[PDB]
Amino acid sequence: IIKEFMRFKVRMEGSVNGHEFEIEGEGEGRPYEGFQTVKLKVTKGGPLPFAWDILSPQSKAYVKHPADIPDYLKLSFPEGFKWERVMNFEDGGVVTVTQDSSLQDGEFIYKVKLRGTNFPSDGPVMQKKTMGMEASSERMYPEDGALKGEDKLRLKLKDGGHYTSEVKTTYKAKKPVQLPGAYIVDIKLDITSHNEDYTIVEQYERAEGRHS
Repeated sequence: IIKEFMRFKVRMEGSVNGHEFEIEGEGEGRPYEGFQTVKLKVTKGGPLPFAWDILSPQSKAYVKHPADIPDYLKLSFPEGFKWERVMNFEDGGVVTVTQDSSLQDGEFIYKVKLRGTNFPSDGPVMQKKTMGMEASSERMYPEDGALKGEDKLRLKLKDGGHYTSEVKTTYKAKKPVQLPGAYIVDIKLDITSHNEDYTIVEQYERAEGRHS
């Protein structure tokens, strides 16, 4: 069902500090090799009056797993999985995300709903002072019959130093599938291209699981 090459289609409905938008995208990659690319367009409420980098992390079927760590999110398909995310930014900004992943007609289908609130109007998010994020290591652990990740995402500030978020995510297969033990996923998300007002953006992600 999950081929060595897979396309996906994504739709996001979102608001950030009350600004409503829609995003449509098309992605592709090699699920077993742990890389993928995606192209997004802001179809409604563009240009976005806030930093793209808060939306960049909103595709876990494309993580490279060694043979001895069960690839829980791949084993969910074809029915697929849901994920729920809370991002607690250092200046009090909050992002909540829910996501449905499924497999239709040989491609992944992603539906995302996002709410950001409480970003300071003078902060780096509403003032677009971020230039992408550092590589991260998401700590994965099973709990309550689901897979959980925690990370600390480090957004790059133009003038030097970082703007940080605590991120907790829950990934749950729609049908009981084998959960792994606790492990680590090294991730690098790159914005590879964008038009001037970030209404069109291209992103490259690499993700590899490994033991602690």
